[PDB]
Amino acid sequence: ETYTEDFIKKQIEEFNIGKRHLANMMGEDPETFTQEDIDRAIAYLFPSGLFEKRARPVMKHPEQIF
Amino acid sequence: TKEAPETDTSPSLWDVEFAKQLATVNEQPLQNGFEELIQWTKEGKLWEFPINNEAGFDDDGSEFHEHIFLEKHLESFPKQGPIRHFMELVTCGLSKNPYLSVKQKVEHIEWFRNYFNEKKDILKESNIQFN
Amino acid sequence: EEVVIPKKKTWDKVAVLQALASTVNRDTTAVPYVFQDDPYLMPASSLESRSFLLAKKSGENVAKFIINSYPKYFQKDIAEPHIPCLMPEYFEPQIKDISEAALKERIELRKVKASVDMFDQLLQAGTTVSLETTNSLLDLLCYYGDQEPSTDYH
Amino acid sequence: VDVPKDLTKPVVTISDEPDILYKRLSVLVKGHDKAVLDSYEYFAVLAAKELGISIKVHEPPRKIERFTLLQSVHIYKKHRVQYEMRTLYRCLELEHLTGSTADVYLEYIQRNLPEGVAMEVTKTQLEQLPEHIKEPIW
Amino acid sequence: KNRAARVRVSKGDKPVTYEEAHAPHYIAHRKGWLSLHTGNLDGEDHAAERTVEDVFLRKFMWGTFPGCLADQLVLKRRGNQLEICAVVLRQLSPHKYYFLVGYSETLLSYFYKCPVRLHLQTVPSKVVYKYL
Amino acid sequence: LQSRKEYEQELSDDLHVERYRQFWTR
Amino acid sequence: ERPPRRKALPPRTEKMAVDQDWPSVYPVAAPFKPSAVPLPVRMGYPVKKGVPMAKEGNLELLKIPNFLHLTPVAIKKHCEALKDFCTEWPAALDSDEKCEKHFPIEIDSTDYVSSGPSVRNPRARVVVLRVKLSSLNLDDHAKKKLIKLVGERYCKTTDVLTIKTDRCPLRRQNYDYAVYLLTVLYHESWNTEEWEKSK
Amino acid sequence: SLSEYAFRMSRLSARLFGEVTRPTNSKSMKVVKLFSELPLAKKKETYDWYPNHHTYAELMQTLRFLGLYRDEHQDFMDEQKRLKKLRGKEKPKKGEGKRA
Amino acid sequence: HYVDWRMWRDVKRRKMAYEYADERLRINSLRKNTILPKILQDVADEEIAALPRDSCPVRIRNRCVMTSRPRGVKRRWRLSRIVFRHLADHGQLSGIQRATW
Ligand SMILES: [Mg+2]
Ligand SMILES: [Mg+2]
Ligand SMILES: [Mg+2]
Repeated sequence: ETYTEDFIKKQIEEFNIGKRHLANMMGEDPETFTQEDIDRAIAYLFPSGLFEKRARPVMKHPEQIF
Repeated sequence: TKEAPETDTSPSLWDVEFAKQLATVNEQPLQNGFEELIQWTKEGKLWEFPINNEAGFDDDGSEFHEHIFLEKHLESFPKQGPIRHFMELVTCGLSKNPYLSVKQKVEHIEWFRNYFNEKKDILKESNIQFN
Repeated sequence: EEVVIPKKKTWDKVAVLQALASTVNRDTTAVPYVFQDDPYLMPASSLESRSFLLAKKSGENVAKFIINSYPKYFQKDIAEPHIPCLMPEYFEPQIKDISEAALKERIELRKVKASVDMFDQLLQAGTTVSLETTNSLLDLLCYYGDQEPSTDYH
Repeated sequence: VDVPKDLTKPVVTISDEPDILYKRLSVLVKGHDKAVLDSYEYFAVLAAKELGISIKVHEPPRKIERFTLLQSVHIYKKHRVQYEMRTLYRCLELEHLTGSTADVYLEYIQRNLPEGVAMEVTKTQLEQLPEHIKEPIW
Repeated sequence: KNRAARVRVSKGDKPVTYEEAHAPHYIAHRKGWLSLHTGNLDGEDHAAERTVEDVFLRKFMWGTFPGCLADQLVLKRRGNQLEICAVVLRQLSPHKYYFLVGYSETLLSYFYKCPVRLHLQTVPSKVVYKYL
Repeated sequence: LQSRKEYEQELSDDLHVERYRQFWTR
Repeated sequence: ERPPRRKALPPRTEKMAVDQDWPSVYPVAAPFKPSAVPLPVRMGYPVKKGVPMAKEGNLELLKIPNFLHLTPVAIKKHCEALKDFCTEWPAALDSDEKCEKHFPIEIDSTDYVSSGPSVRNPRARVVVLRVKLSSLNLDDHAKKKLIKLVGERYCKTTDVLTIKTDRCPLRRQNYDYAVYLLTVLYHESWNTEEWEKSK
Repeated sequence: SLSEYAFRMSRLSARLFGEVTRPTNSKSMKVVKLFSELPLAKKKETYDWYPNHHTYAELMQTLRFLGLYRDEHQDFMDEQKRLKKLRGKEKPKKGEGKRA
Repeated sequence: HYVDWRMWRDVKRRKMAYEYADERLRINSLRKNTILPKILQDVADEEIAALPRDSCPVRIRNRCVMTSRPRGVKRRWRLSRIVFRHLADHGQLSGIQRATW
């Protein structure tokens, strides 16, 4: 898998769109929503007790993931 | 309107079918997840919450004294002697059994009553009188 | 000192779910809940909307046919409390005697052909027939016009 | 704009029968996953606060059961495979609940109980002395 | 060498899904359980009955959807409810899929005397986690 | 050595049926 | 084939606004549907120089008992409709001591929630009754006799008598038996027998 | 090993709680245990130890004939059985076997 | 349609023992006590021995419900050790995982 700049650009666009949706679910202001709030929302919404933290559901910026 | 309807008389098939047509106009498919569980609970498919482990289970509406106090079923048995002592253990054991209904407990009591009736001759030779 | 205990409130067994359903509204971006919520399985036309429901109802009718055709495989009840609506249905009469009491069983089963034949046999045997039983037979025959009710399969 | 005009609320009838008082409710939930219990704890705590119900939460110590099985289908006794079934706990302590209040809260949380999680509710009921024990009869 | 639920390495052309790739020592670390019920929890009964029902459902859905399933089934139990989640392919026509859903839901509900819901997640092709 | 006493052979009164039968209700 | 192969529609997440009523999307507990969740969530152990698997076709996200149906907005909205279903706790019983003074008898019963077709559970029939002897109309003679009759059912440290009844199949039947035992034990303790003079 | 007061008080407690009143040795107390619990056979574990294999096998056999279930294992044996008939290794008729 | 004849025989043993369980318990109660006369006990001994052999609960053998394996059976799941591992190692048994500590 080779990730071109066009593909990464679309991923960041979806991340920004999804982040506002995530703040809507938690009832928090999207403008003040931070990265730490994303993990707290993800852990509650998708509770995973897998021992390895990398196997748990994750929602980060595409730059940090890819 | 009419003071006393003929509720005792069973309605005819025409009346029953007419009521079905009334439910047809009000019949619509499910709209969300809540409506599915509401329909299932009404139909009895889904459990009724909060959870009751005895839901739908009532052993003939028996009271606690029926299960525990079983001396009323030992009237035919001799009032004294080994038979009364033996049956006292059985009734004490049956009073501690939560897996047997009152009807089932009586069957065990009645079994020994019939068993000793068939074995009266043996009991008589052992200085024991039954009935 | 005396303490006041509030009065107990009673509600129907489905009251809580009806209360919860009030909180949420309909979803504008979704197809009706009866259909699958999958992009490949979501209907894409009003024609598909009718056909998919008919296809789904066809599967239930086929499943209901097998249960009634082979009740022996579905007679083990392990549900507590018992579920009357999840049990095989029996449509054949269970009393073979030629009598008024047995005739009423076929009347309840809406077997117009069986009822009319047995009624004639009962009349030929000379046994009297109750007026209510005769009236009950007329209602079944008049409503269906001496025609068998539609069944799954014969 | 396609919002309902009038909503028919579910019928609730205030009966003349006095209600039942529950002193405490020890809602213990058991599961194989700690994250699920943590998420369920957040749902239960938040539901209790919005209903005006006092709740205290503590985590009972976990229980792990281990058993040993043979590895090879035939012989080879020295080689085994060991499995475990971890049971993780979470206790919810509700206090000063009436019969109706506890009935609604339990139904709301039991229907939303996640799969793979079991619940054990210990209900303490407050009752007065029986009329026969008011005064001796002898 | 351990041989249990371990897909041996091929020449690099064998597609394996996420579940098939991980060895049994990952069922608590990198993959979850394909079935979820309170049978195996401490102080819980009816563990044996749930196991037999799960085995039948996997074999039933395998034959009810021949060549349609793209991954292992997911079984969920919440009280009396029983939910079956499957990932199927987009080859069979939606008319055939809808017929089976209605048939399978009704047949299994009457067989186990409990309400059953079947959820399908179609994919364009079988998802490949890695090539062994 | 066999120990038999007068009070050890006294049957216990069935107070449930006679003395406290009225307590089965309310 | 007159038409081409059937084309799957784009997922409906693209039609969801940022200010949509999310609880309507997940009214009840439902499995994770990638076409219904507008979140770019990834789950799975990534391969070397790889990324976690996408939400589409992800079985791991399907095995998570997700709480998408219990978002904090929905929870606060759900409890608003349930306020009419509850009753106000009496303000007179401010503390536990006030509860003991007016309600000296406590009854313990257990309910079990398990997943399956059968709801029966033998452990639910157990009824436990606890009452302090200080709250009973007991004199010196009856109190001393009551302790001997119950044996270890009475805890001297807490002055609490515990009666456990599980003989009857039903919980309600066991509750009556526990109340019956307390009634009989109290009255029998008061009764003074002639043989008690040999103490 | 008890006084008169203790013995009668203990006997009184047994009557109140429904335990055994008359003096009973250890051997005869088994009768109480026999009827206090279900027999080993009567337990749901014993008589329902196996699933109804008649129900499971015949249902799938019937569903296979109805065409709603595809038994891949059964299709394997049918094909293997068919190839043996071509090869001549067909099942001999009962009674009219190779040995008489 | 059971796994083999040995499993089928066990089902017959379990079915017969369930039918005779109530009758066998009542007769066996007369024997396990010292209250009844020895004459009555001896009659009860012959009566219980006249019951069918397969009705005895001691002849019931716990076998795997999948492969009818006599030994190596976990009673909680009623599966043999080999069958249990096959389901457990694939993640098809809820809450069961490899144990490392
Ligand atoms: Mg090794
Ligand atoms: Mg064979
Ligand atoms: Mg043995």
